Amino acid sequence: TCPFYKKIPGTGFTVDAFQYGVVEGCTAYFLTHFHSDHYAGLSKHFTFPVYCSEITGNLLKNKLHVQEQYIHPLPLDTECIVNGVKVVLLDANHCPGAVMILFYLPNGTVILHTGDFRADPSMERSLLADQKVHMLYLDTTYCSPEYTFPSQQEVIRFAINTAFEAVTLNPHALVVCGTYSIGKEKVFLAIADVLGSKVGMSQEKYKTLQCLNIPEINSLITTDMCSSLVHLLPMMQINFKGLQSHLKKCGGKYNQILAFRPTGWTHSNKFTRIADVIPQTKGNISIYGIPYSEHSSYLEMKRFVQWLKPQKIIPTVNVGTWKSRSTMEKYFREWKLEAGY
Ligand code: NI
Repeated sequence: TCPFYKKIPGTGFTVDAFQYGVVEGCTAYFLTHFHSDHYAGLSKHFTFPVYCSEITGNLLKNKLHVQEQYIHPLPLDTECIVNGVKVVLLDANHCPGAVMILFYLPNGTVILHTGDFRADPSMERSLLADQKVHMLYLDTTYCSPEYTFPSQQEVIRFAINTAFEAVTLNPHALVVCGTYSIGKEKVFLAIADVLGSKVGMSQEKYKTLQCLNIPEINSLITTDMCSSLVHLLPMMQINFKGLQSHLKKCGGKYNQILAFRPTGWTHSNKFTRIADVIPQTKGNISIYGIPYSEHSSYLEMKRFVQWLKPQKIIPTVNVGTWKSRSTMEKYFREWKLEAGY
């Protein structure tokens, strides 16, 4: 049955709640972003209204075959009215099409659901600046102080410099990047741009990327693996057996693979700067795990909440153990005492 933290009090709304069948008293189902833990349960047979971004709606139509008449895309940064309640969709700095949702309840309560997000100071100048928030449904994925990671920009610098150096030393090397859902596209697109190549991939993944509006995408991506020296593969195939096999498939066009696995976090971060990261190597295959996160670090999350000053925080991640829940609640108290709200 539907958890309380997916239900918006005083409305008929739910958020990311499609795996529970027909939710009692739900008149409209919101979807924050196109990741499988959030959309689990949508299909061509769904006949309730779905509210989402333009990008997420392109993905619903094209990949899951949801019928057009049930998809209700909304523009960002725009006040809209849904079943008589004012709503606003805000950029979540997660994956393409990911949003936060602001709900303005008929009684005066204002609710922010972050969906999945990576908090950033740019958010402190959207429609959030203009009013108070009573309840915050918060993406608490990395809500512990051990989770520090670099900026996205520093990580992309590291990847571009590493790939450019490797291919300049050996023009017969291949670069591979792992993927398992939309998000983290900058990794592979920035590498391709510096090498003057397109990114080669499966027709299924190419279709997925064409759903996203990204400007100049016919320019960066392709299904012709032959013409490409950056290849995208399923994350599961990013290991020595998987990559030896792929290399066999390229018919002696290449003699070396350099592969990247963008991960959320790895405990190497507790003891290492980005500048200091090294690969795992076996034969002519090297694998780099890079800390490219699309979720807030602990410090970024803390800053967001101390700026917003919500009256109540409802975590949406790590809620399944008493120890995790208690840990998070202790941090929320610290943050409030330290900021004076
Ligand atoms: Ni997500």
